[PDB]
Amino acid sequence: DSKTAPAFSLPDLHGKTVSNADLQGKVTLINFWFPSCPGCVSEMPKIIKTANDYKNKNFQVLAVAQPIDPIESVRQYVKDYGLPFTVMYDADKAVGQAFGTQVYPTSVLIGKKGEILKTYVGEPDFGKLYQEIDTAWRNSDAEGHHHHHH
Repeated sequence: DSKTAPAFSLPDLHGKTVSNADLQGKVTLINFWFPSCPGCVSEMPKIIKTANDYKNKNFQVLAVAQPIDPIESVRQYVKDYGLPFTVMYDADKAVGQAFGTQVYPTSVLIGKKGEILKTYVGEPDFGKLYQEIDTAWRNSDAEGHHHHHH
């Protein structure tokens, strides 16, 4: 739930539970947002293509909407604009509180090991974001003690 991915099992808006085991092998962009977020102008079309493109690679995007707009209003966004990425509703805000963000919007980059790497706040620089996501590819192990057995 927090950074370095402590034990978490969170059911998304579809009712299915995502957990630590799912992060192992996939790189994940978890952004904390809300339907009425000004950052959606940048993030939304950006994330549509991002989650669609890297879907067939090994990358996944998880959009976490916290209690600013109603939970259904979040679903309105996901249903209407056909969001190809999984969205959650941080009702208790504990998952967002675990990461320690508080300021929104914010895109968090999760490595393939579970380290929880990068935190973009406000406007995520697309150029360095894509190159950094590519760096997430390039980063083969992310330190396995030079003898990967996990």
